[PDB]
Amino acid sequence: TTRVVGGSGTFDALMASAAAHLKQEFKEGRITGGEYTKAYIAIVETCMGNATQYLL
Amino acid sequence: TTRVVGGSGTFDALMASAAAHLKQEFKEGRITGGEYTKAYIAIVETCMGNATQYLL
Amino acid sequence: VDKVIGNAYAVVRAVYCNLGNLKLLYDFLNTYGMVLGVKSEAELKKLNKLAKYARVYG
Amino acid sequence: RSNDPLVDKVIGNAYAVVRAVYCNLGNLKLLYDFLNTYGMVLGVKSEAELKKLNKLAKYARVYG
Amino acid sequence: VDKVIGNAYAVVRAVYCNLGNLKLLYDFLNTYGMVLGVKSEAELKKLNKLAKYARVYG
Amino acid sequence: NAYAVVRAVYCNLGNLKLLYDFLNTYGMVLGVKSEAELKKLNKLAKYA
Amino acid sequence: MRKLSDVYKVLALTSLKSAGFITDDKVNIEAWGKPEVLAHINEGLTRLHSRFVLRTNNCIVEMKEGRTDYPLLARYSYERFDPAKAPYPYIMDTPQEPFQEDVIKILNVYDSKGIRRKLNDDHDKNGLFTPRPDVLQCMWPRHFEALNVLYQAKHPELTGDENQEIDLPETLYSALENWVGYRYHTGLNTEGSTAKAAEYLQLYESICGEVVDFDLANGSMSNTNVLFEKRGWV
Amino acid sequence: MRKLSDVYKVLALTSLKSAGFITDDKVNIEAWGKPEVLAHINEGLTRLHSRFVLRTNNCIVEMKEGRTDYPLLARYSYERFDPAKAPYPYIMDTPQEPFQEDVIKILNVYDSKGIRRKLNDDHDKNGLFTPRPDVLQCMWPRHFEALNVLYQAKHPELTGDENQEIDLPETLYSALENWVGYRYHTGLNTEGSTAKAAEYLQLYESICGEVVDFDLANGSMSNTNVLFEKRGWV
Amino acid sequence: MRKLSDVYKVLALTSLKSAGFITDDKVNIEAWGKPEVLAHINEGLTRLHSRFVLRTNNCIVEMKEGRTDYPLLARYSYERFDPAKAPYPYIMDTPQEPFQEDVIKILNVYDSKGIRRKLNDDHDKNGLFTPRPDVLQCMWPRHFEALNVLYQAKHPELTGDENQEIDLPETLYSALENWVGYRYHTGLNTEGSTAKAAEYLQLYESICGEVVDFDLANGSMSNTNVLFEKRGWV
Amino acid sequence: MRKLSDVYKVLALTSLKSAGFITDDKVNIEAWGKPEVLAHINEGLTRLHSRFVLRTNNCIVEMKEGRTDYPLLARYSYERFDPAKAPYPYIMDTPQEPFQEDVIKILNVYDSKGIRRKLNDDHDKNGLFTPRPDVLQCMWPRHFEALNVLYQAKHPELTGDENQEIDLPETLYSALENWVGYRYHTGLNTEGSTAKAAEYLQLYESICGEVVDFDLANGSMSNTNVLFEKRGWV
Amino acid sequence: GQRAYPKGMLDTLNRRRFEDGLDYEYNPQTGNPSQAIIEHKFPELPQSAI
Amino acid sequence: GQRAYPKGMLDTLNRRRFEDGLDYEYNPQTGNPSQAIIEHKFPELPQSAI
Repeated sequence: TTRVVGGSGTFDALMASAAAHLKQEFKEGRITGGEYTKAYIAIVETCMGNATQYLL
Repeated sequence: TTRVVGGSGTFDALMASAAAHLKQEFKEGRITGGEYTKAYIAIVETCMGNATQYLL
Repeated sequence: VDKVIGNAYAVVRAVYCNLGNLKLLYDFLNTYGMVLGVKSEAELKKLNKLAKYARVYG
Repeated sequence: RSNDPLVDKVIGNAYAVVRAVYCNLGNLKLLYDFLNTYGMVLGVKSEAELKKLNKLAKYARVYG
Repeated sequence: VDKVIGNAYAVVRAVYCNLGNLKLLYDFLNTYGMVLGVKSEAELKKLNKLAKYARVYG
Repeated sequence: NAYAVVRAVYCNLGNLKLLYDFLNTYGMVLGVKSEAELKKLNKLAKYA
Repeated sequence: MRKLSDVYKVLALTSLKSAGFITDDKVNIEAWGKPEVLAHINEGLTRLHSRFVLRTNNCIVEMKEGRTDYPLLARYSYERFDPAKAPYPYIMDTPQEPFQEDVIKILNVYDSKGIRRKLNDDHDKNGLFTPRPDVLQCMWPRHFEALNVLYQAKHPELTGDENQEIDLPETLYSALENWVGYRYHTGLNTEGSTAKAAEYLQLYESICGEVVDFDLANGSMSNTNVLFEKRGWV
Repeated sequence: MRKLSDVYKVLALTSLKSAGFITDDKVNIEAWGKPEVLAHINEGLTRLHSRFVLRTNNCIVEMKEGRTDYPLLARYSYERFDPAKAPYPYIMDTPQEPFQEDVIKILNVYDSKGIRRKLNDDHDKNGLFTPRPDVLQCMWPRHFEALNVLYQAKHPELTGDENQEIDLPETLYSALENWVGYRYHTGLNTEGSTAKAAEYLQLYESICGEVVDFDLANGSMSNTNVLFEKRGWV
Repeated sequence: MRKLSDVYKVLALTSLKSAGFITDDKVNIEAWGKPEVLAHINEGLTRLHSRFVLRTNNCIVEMKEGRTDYPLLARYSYERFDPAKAPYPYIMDTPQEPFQEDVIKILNVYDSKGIRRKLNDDHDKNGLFTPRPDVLQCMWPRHFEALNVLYQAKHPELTGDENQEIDLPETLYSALENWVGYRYHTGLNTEGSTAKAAEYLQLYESICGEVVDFDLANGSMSNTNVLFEKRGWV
Repeated sequence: MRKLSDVYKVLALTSLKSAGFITDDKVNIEAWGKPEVLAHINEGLTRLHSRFVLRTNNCIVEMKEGRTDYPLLARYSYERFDPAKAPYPYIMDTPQEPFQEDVIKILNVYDSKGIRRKLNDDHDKNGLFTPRPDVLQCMWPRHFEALNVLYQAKHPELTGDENQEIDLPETLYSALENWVGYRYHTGLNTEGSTAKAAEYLQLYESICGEVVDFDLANGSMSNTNVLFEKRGWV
Repeated sequence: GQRAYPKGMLDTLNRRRFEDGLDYEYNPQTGNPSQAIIEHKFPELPQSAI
Repeated sequence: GQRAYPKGMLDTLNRRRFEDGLDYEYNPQTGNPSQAIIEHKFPELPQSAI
């Protein structure tokens, strides 16, 4: 992680691609703002775990 | 992940193929819009885990 | 004046009481062949169904 | 006993025209009375309608 | 004075009772061709619909 | 009938406006051909 | 008297704040959900204009001989005459205030002579029955007649123009927002959004209850007891 | 008086918003679920036109000698005569307003002479029994007779044409949507959709209760007490 | 008066929407579950025609000497005489309206002379006992007699032809669907389907309660008090 | 009489303390959510000025001949005359106190002669009906007249200037904050924020109940019984 | 003689029917139009004064 | 003769109608305008004094 959102790391890339895959719904209805953020927040554990696996 | 929905990565491909496999129901009834999105959101953990396994 | 049996019903009844005279007029139109004058083809097309003979004044 | 709401409903905004006319019934009557005196020039199309004028015609201008 | 049938309704009725005189004035304007004088083109453009003949005093 | 009077006035509203404008626009050219009667014209008589 | 453009903005900040179509400046609604929101405001005003007597309007209906049933639609009016669906116009409206087809309930109809005619009275010649809410059945179209029909009205339909002005009491705008929120949040079919729709809908009743518990919509009525002197009772 | 095309759009934005067949522009319904939605609107209007007295119509029924049972169907009418299933036509309708087979309940039938004939009166010669809701059993078909039958009516059947106009009060459109939503969401047999169907159906009753708690559908009735003078009571 | 073909389609869109046998066009039912659905409509109409008095029909029963028990079956009729199970025909029906074996409850039987005969009156010579609902026990078959038997009736049995027309009030079609849904969803024995069957069955009662709370099935009855003048009481 | 700038700061410390747009100094609100907060204060004051009678103001309305309906908008005033939407101005306001379009409910209107005219009295010539809350229908515009219209008022609209002063009782500022918190926290659609919105909204009622349980907003009224001497009663 | 109608019982035109003599229809869920719709009367003189 | 109005029953102008004779409309949820809106009267003389 480059310690910045949308950085040039692997944690950032995965964590900014999951949000870019959920914003495709939020910007087309089908979920309110609150639901989208909750999904985004509950992904940090998965992205961080999978970023280390990919990096190493 | 290419940090964009429907990208040229493995996370994107798996995450945009599961949604393309659930939209086959949503566009034929059998589920409302809300149920489809909830299924799509709860797949990110599985797709991210299986994309890293496939890539490496 | 304002009729008690209804304004339009008075007209309808008045037409009804004169059906016999209108029946005689319709019969005379129907049986005795009639020739009529017409200005153009559109007016000729707009003729009644008992008009057998016509004349187009060009 | 006031029928003013009817005027507001029907002639509400354009009531100014009616008021302006009402203030000028005397002027309109005077205009009509002077108009009947034929003390003016009247425009006529072609010579044909020149004959078709009142015994009191005093001027005329024919176009064509 | 303050009319009981309404202040504006009195005016409307007064105009109504004088429609015949206004009808004569309108008829005289309409049938007898009128020529009028005008200062400019804008005022000429702002003429009524029964004004057939005009004259622009430049 | 108040409605009849009001409707009769309203249906003739355009003609009333036309007459009032013609009274205000009053510019009919009057032929005199004589200074005496031209001086004896009314105050509203322009154009001669 | 606010404008539909302002209603879009105030909706984007209070009720539809988490909605997807909220633009990046947060002070407007994107051009893809505007038909949806406009279809919710129109229903919102219709409900609010139905419970409370907010707009009482009267449109006079001239009598045409031979016609007894007099639908109060806009196709029969004068300024909006539709020759394809109406034989002759019989309603009367001015160009500045045309008929807007906004009759919810007909309340009291007078005549051209000043005689009040009862409504839905089986045993009452001189009575105008209404066979359906937006109609009128006069059984004797007398000569030279007309009918000032006082009726409950709804807000004129919002076409979509962002310069159309909205006639709502300022105290009832906190209830129109809570009904747009209900309609929007209840269609997503998600558990989180559905539970929010109920809260917004229940708040609509709470505000619509405080408006009627303080006479802010002119619901309480008092009249002089004219019946007293008529029945005798010196 | 809205159109079925407009009803499709307003349904697509409020009730059937999460439905699958909503087109990409979100302002219409796809051509594969339209038969389904149309079959829900038709049932929706039938229920609404059944509780409230929304459409009261009368169709005159001429007497044909030898026939006592007079079904009020559309096959026996004049403009829609069906020679294959009806021997002779006896109802009377004009071409502009043909009989639409829309009788729910028969309320009051008069005669060609003005004599009111009672309904379902066992001991009452001069009484027209109805052996089934859409029938009529006159036991004495006298010469030169007819019967103006005032009956509760339903909305004429919506064939599917997107230019057919819908006769519903503007205040009751928030209840037709909540019934289409119920019918649609209850057929998916999913736990999430079923729980939404109950909410939409219960809201149908709530709106149908507010319409009857404010007399927006003309349900309250008052009549002159003509019985008083007849029973004596000077 | 809809047709069984239309009932199949309307069932496929509202009640049996998630059912398996729904064809690919969604507007019909596959040819393997049609016997099942038809066996549910027939039961559905029987229940609806049992609670409400929807079809009151009378079939005259001629007297044959030596026979006292007169079962009102279709094998004893004239147009449907079955020589293998009936010795002689004694009911009377026309070819256009044959007896359809549709007696649920017998209500009132008159005679060939006009004398009303009481039903189930132990101490009443001139009384026709019914030892079982679809029978009749006249204890004195007099010469030249007949019996117009007014009885509650059920809808004639739906054989399966898709051109047979269904006699149901338009307001009660939202209850027939909710009973077909109950019967279908309750047989799958799955927890999800069973819980839906209860909802559909309870909705059947709710609609069957609104029909009886508004007199849409002609349940309320008023009659002239002819007893008053007979007991004296000048 | 605080200022909108101070209201921003006091809101940032008590109600909107966990809000995102709180600046780094914690004593102000960022320039991206200020339209949102301002749209919540304006609604907040409108609700508070609706329940309690907080601002009673009177604006005189001159009579113009030919006009009976007199909307009390700001386009018809003198200092804010809008020639595009108003033919002539008839309200009267001074430059220092212009009309602010802030009529919620009209309470009592006097005349230019001192004669009180009743409101909404069907049988009362000399009565000014209000066909919609912000209008006035005088049926006889007599010469040389005017109408001091005492009405309930709302706070003048807060444009957004940080130097506009707010007219609220100091004891009711703990309720305006609890309503801004409700509006803000209820739009995030998150479970944590929604549950906080209910607490803030319920506290709004609790404070609005303590203000009315101690007469801090001048709600209790006592008047001399002038009716006593008029009805006789020596 | 100061009748006090409850706020919500009699809707519009159903109170105009009431204030004209005609039979009216009231919402049952609000109460009873014999214990609500109070017709205020003279108070009862205390026995102490007499 | 000291009428005690409950705090919340009669809103603004619905108490001005009450204090003028005209028919008023009251909020049902607050109570009943025959047991509330108390018209205080003379107390009842104890039998002990007499």
